[PDB]
Amino acid sequence: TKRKAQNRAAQRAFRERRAARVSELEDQIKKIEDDHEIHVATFKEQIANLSREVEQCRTEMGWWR
Amino acid sequence: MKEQDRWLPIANVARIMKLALPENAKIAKEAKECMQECVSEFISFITSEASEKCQQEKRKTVNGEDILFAMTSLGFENYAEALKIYLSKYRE
Amino acid sequence: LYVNAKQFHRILKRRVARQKLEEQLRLTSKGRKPYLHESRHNHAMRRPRGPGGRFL
Amino acid sequence: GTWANVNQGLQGTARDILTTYWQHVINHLESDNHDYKIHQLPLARIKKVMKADPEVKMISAEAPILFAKGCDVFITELTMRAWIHAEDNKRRTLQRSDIAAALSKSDMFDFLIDIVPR
Amino acid sequence: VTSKEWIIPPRPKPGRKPATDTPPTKRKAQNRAAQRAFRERRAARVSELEDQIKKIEDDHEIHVATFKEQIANLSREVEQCRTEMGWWRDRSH
DNA sequence: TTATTGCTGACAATCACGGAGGCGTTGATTGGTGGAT
DNA sequence: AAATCCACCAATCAACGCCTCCGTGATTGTCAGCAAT
Ligand SMILES: [Cl-]
Repeated sequence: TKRKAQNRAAQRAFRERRAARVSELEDQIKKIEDDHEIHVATFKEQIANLSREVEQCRTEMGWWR
Repeated sequence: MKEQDRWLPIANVARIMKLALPENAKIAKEAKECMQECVSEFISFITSEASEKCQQEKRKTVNGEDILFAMTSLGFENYAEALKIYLSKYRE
Repeated sequence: LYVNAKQFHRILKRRVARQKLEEQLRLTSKGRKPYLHESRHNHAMRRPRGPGGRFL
Repeated sequence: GTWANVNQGLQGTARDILTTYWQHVINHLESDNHDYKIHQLPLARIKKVMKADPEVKMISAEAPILFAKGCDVFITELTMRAWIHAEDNKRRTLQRSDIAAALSKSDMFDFLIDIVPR
Repeated sequence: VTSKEWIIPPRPKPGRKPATDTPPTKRKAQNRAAQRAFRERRAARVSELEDQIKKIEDDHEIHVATFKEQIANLSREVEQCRTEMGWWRDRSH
């Protein structure tokens, strides 16, 4: 019948909606992982810049000592 | 869509107010109309937050949990935790 | 004078929606009408009144 | 703050009155069997108010039912809050100003600022 | 105020009625069971990936909190070392 | 090949829910007078 | 003195609630192949 065909195309659309989302999630994990890999390298440099800033001030204090 | 679809019936809101107060008290036509606008906004305010969250998850339907979540997001905890009780007795 | 930071976002989102919908309604006037429906406004006058304005 | 919003901007006897209402609202919701057909505010109009936003498309049967109860309480809470101002200024007539006064008390009614700026 | 800890039960899951009738032949029993495992296994992985999303989301938030703590401490160390050095300097003079 | 279980589509069958579309039937809408505040 | 304005009434009819048909999802079942072991 015509109703039966309305189910086929509706499921073919449902199966495409799952195929898109599983690909979308797999891509979203790769994006997040790259963004997160940038943030962890950013802070490590900021820690090193602050750590280096201490060594300057700390070696200056020992100079008076 | 009609013009007054954005509001609720004045008589209904006015009836709820009458009950909230003692029998000797009276309410101003101005106040009735004010309350009407406030309670009508209360719905539209919450619904807008629930809707924008729905359009992130890509869900066309708006269910009770989206309303309860929208209320705790906008700082209506007492309302959200109170209507959890009404939804939980409905769902079963 | 500080407004709730939780609500703030939505108050702005609504302020837009209130304005756009009001322009679509073309009800630039904030004033409410004296009555709504003709037939009920007509019937309100039709009905038999009393000495104190009460309907019979 | 789950029960922080119950008593905001209120002091002394005013808090106690509102708290007793919420505890009654809870008790009625917890115990009494609810006819989900019976409502003060009609469900049709609550759905229309919601659907007035073109952003909204489809709505569940639940959301209107939750708003109906959620509104009946919301009104009753404000109307009571507002009565304290009238009773404080020796008035037996609730005025737009008496509501406006109650709304300012709590930072919960910050969304209504556009509705009654006063 | 006082209120019991209520729990929202989940809305009834849509779908076809799960066949209660046992299959009469082992060849169709091993088939449905293996196809039940096909739908069980695939539908679970998309939920496990939504969990994998939150695992990285939460394992990064605690890392962010730890790095934003570690720099604030090493930010005070500089300001401490800066003024303390100031005190030893002008006392030498 | 033959023997054996998994997996893999592809279509079909239930089941739930949301809408819109009439069709009963209800209760919201509405204004003048008194007299308080 | 000044003013306003809200509670009284309940009868028509807009519209509220309700059921049916139509449309779109979900979830499951099964037949007929593949796919390694
Ligand atoms: Cl009820």
